[PDB]
Amino acid sequence: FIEEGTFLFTSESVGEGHPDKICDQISDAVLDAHLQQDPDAKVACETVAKTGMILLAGEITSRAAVDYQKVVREAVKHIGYDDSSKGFDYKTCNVLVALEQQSPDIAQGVHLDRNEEDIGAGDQGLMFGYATDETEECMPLTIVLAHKLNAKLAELRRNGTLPWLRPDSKTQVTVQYMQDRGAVLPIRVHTIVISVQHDEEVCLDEMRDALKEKVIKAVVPAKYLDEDTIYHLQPSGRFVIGGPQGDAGLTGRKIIVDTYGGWGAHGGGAFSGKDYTKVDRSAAYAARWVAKSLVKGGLCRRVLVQVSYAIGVSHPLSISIFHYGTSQKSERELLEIVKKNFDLRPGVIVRDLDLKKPIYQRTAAYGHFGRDSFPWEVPKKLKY
Amino acid sequence: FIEEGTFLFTSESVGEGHPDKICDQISDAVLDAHLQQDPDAKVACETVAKTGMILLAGEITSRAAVDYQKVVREAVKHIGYDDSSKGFDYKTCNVLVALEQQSPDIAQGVHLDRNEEDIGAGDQGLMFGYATDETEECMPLTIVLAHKLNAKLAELRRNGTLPWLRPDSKTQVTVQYMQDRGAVLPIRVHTIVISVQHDEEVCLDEMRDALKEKVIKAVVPAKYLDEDTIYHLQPSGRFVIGGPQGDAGLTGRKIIVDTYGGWGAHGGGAFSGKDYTKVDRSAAYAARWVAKSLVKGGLCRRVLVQVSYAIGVSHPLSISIFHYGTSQKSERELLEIVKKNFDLRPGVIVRDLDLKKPIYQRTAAYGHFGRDSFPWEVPKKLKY
Ligand SMILES: Cn1cc2cc(-n3cc4cnc(NCC(F)(F)F)nc4c(-c4ccc(Cl)cc4)c3=O)ccc2n1
Ligand SMILES: Cn1cc2cc(-n3cc4cnc(NCC(F)(F)F)nc4c(-c4ccc(Cl)cc4)c3=O)ccc2n1
Ligand SMILES: C[S@@+](CC[C@H](N)C(=O)[O-])C[C@H]1O[C@@H](n2cnc3c(N)ncnc32)[C@H](O)[C@@H]1O
Ligand SMILES: C[S@@+](CC[C@H](N)C(=O)[O-])C[C@H]1O[C@@H](n2cnc3c(N)ncnc32)[C@H](O)[C@@H]1O
Ligand SMILES: [Cl-]
Ligand SMILES: [Cl-]
Repeated sequence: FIEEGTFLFTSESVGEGHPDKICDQISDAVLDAHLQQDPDAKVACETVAKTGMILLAGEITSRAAVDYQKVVREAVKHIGYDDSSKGFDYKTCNVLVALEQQSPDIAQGVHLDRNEEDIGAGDQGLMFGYATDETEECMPLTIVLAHKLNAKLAELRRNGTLPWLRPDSKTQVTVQYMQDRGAVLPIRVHTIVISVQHDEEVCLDEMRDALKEKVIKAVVPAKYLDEDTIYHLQPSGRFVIGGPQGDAGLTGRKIIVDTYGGWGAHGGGAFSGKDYTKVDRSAAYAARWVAKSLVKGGLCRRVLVQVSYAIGVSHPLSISIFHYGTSQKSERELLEIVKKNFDLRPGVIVRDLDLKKPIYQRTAAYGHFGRDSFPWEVPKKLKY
Repeated sequence: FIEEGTFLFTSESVGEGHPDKICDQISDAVLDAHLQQDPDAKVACETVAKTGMILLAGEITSRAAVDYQKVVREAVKHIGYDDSSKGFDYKTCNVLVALEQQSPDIAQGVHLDRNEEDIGAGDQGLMFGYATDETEECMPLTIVLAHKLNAKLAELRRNGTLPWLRPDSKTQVTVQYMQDRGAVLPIRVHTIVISVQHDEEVCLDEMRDALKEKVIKAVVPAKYLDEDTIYHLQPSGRFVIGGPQGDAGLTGRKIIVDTYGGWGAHGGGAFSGKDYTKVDRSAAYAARWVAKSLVKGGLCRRVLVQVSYAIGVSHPLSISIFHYGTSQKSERELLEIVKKNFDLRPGVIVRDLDLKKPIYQRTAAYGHFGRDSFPWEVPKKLKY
């Protein structure tokens, strides 16, 4: 039963060994390796994963000397794919590279002979930032719980207490919310899905019991779970084949997992493998920073920000703020506050958010937002 | 100046030769080729494009005998990449294939020994459908105009009137809207961006003049354009290198272009290269069908629908309808109407929307929604 004024919302997350997420992490390991040697590296590194194969494809212009074999294989090792029995092995997989320089036509139109603050956007596009006061970290509970379920699986795999676990996993959480003057209040968890790759020996009942008792109960507060919560645990019945062997991975195929779990809005751009001149990442990070600053500044409880760019043009084409009815300020007033406090040119975002720093591999699993006090998660004190 | 009660929104689109879109079209050409011979083919075909290369990667179990070289090259020919001078040539590129059977573990958990109507979802995930009465086709004007600008470029390339054009293009449209009791009314076009690949001989002024006079004016009604509309036409200054040579392409990297241009919501799943058992596509198509049926049925002016699944489970885990204040019915009443009129199991969607038919390549440019009276665009007459 859904009481009037309440509603359901669902988000998902995936683990570090999910094949798409493998690709995001490798793309960002490559980015970080370049940035460690050349803070101004121009990087657009896609990764593709299938059985036995990591392929890097894209465009990099950089003064760095990067050992792609080592970078790729160390990222896969970190994830946990270290033996043919698990379906993938960093020691013995194929690493292919189809990397060229950045197009000179892009370079000339974006950054050649431009003052850093006045570099053009590296592409056109639209980006959104979102924040919600329903959790301290200003993220939707649906996505936070989904991420934490995957993190718990990785924790119990790595600590050896559930040694039948393997790195590829997916989770999904449906929460019922109460409307509260434009904001939302979580009531209960309606449905949880967990699927995780596993060894050939463990049986379904052992896995389902462990997923409930050692994963869900260790993550989701009991106050949100009741006798009617629906659990779909290993619903396919068998998930021995996994990782890239089970399903091809590509960079930028988990963009909703990377952001807000379907809340807010999304402009379509992927984050991983891209340096700060690619506004798909830098402007989305800055828009998150704006949104979170508006909420933590007490101006909104819930807020969406849209920005957009034209390739070669530094300033956003427009900015808009939607507060869901949760501000006493008007949309015009909030925009004025944002314009007075933020400069969303990529060549200024880079300074404010320290986006030449090689921290990107850390962003590439468990969402880019709501964790670890990255610069875009530290609210700006607003003057108005 | 933005009057209170009005706001800006931006969407983008890309052309048929945009490298990500090339990949979507190839993935769906492969799907269609399989379905022409085996309506029950299980297809999960990713495409990757870089200079000189189309790679197919993924999982296909099918009784069809498909000539991947021919299918790929004919799709690239159709797009218009037919000479080294354009950066890519269907006759002479490399076509690599890394395709395996569908994982038997997925097959057993999804469809093996299951009645078709009771096939499980091919994955977990969340999907949204959206419709808006602001255009006859029930799509956001921002995205419709952006698509039409790309289509116009392709038209003028193919008819030889702008022979300097090449297949890779991007467009972006910002519209100012009036709020209208939860619905939206377009007022004016605020900013247009167009970038299109071009030959080495044509100059920037000739291109910018043509883009305004022969493309924008031929697409965007004059009533929406005024002396303050901002035009960013060839803003990078030079776009001779393009297609995969300029920028790697991957399937499923234009998911917001494929859907609502940022309006509504998105669950993250990509459409192209996937048969109907992959709910990322079938359930999103069905959710669009539901949303459009609610609007065309006079129950809403604007509506968002969320559904979600667990792998192996046929019925959606939940359904929710949000009408933005544009229905006299409650959310409970709309849900009741939807449940009485629709069955969102994938093995029923396939019948209602005829999803074994090989029409998918046609969906893979210019958006999956709002055009050509595909089955999900033909509203269902609702009984209640
Ligand atoms: C006074 N008040 C009214 C309110 C209405 C509020 N609300 C109620 C909703 C009810 N159902 C659904 N269903 C899910 C759907 F099917 F749409 F996808 N979504 C809602 C959303 C919502 C819409 C789009 C997105 Cl991306 C995220 C959430 C919402 O914001 C919340 C607080 C309120 N306070
Ligand atoms: C009485 N009434 C009130 C209304 C408010 C309405 N509205 C006003 C908006 C104002 N600004 C923005 N800015 C863009 C942003 F920055 F948020 F991304 N978005 C709005 C949206 C909107 C929110 C999320 C999404 Cl995906 C798409 C559109 C909206 O729905 C529309 C009709 C109304 N009628
Ligand atoms: C279900 S697969 C997508 C469909 C697949 N490409 C096919 O050929 O049917 C998407 C993700 O689900 C997970 N997955 C893979 N095998 C699975 C299985 N046997 N059971 C449950 N989930 C699985 C992995 O995380 C994988 O990346
Ligand atoms: C700008 S590229 C993304 C960045 C690129 N990977 C890099 O290395 O900087 C994204 C898309 O923009 C378009 N594009 C490519 N070259 C361009 C140019 N010189 N000017 C404008 N747009 C261009 C193509 O549609 C391409 O797929
Ligand atoms: Cl997936
Ligand atoms: Cl792009």
